Amino acid sequence: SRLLLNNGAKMPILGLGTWKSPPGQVTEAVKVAIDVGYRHIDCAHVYQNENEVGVAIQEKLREQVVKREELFIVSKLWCTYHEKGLVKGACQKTLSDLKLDYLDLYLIHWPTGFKPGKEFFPLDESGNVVPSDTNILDTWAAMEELVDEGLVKAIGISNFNHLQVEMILNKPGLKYKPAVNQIECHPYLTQEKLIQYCQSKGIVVTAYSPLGSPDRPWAKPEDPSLLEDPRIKAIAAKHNKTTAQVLIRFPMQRNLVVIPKSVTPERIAENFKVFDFELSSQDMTTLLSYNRNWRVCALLSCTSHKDYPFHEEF
Ligand SMILES: NC(=O)c1ccc[n+]([C@@H]2O[C@H](COP(=O)([O-])OP(=O)(O)OC[C@H]3O[C@@H](n4cnc5c(N)ncnc54)[C@H](OP(=O)(O)O)[C@@H]3O)[C@@H](O)[C@H]2O)c1
Repeated sequence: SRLLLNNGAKMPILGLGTWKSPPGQVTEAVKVAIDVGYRHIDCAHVYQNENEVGVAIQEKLREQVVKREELFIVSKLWCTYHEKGLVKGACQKTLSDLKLDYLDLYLIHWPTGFKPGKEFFPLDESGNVVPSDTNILDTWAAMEELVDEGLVKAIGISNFNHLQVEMILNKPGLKYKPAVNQIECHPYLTQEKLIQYCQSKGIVVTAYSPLGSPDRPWAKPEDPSLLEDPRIKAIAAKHNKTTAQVLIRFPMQRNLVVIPKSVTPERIAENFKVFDFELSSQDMTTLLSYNRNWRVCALLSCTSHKDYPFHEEF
């Protein structure tokens, strides 16, 4: 139910995601998740709902349903705060909203830095995203000093390709290794090379968008659906489970942490019932064979950023 991180701490293999969780529904969603047994919540400043997540975490701590040490709370540093001087301030804002005094894990959300300001995606007059001239190594040094300050227990990365991870691992004077690389992963984008790489380096991998992110704002307008894939429905029927429960169990058997998002009380409960069954090795191989290198999250407005992660093979 928990994986060991390089800092000695143990991270719950199942967590609740909160991207697209409306402020008016996420407090209830998080309260319900904690009642159901969830101990790991995935957050981010850019989701614009950390205040409302924090209300839920506070209510459950006050009720003594959980101790703080039992909870594993994750947030992420947005691209407009990559400058060395802004990193502490971004972290502190998140800590306020969440009403916590430390984070368990703090991630660099994307390797790309943007111009600092009030817009999450600052645009020029041609409407292109304005980059910062910062680099990955300077932002990492700022994250390291968050640990020395006691603001966060562990630091990691998100959406880094293997060369970008390499770059941090080879940093002269590297003090804290990345604990976690959080990346998109499901049967259509299986990530076998990047997962072999990080796992060889002792970096834990967290699978985001495990259900294919059916609610992502962008179109595909209609088209491909994991929850509705008839081959994946077959594997679920055979186990008397739902296809969502199969999609969540899949990354767990590859030793990944997984963070399905739901604001629906019955689905939050359904998504928790994945510890009591086992996919066969035949099932696992079959699901891996469905890979079609299809990304939900390609950050398409930054495709010419100097640090865009998805031009490399893995
Ligand atoms: N680091 C990154 O760049 C990054 C990027 C994307 C996502 N993430 C993290 O990963 C989390 C999960 O990814 P995601 O939000 O893209 O989507 P997801 O977890 O793949 O799917 C979310 C959608 O699936 C639905 N759903 C949940 N359980 C279901 C079930 N049992 N049966 C049928 N439908 C179900 C949800 O509906 P309802 O909510 O209506 O129930 C929601 O519409 C995010 O919230 C975020 O925390 C991180």
